[PDB]
Amino acid sequence: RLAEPQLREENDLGLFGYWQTEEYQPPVAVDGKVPRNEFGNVYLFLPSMMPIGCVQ
Repeated sequence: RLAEPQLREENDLGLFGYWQTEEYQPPVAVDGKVPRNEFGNVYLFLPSMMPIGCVQ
């Protein structure tokens, strides 16, 4: 928004309701590789989000 003033008032954040979301499914490591997000990391806000077969 600072770089482009036209986007200052643009609503670029999307909000989803409860009915639009399903239960989270833990990932499973493949070929001994830890699953990664789009940034190449793993989100571990909760222990249930830990990949199956992986230990912290």
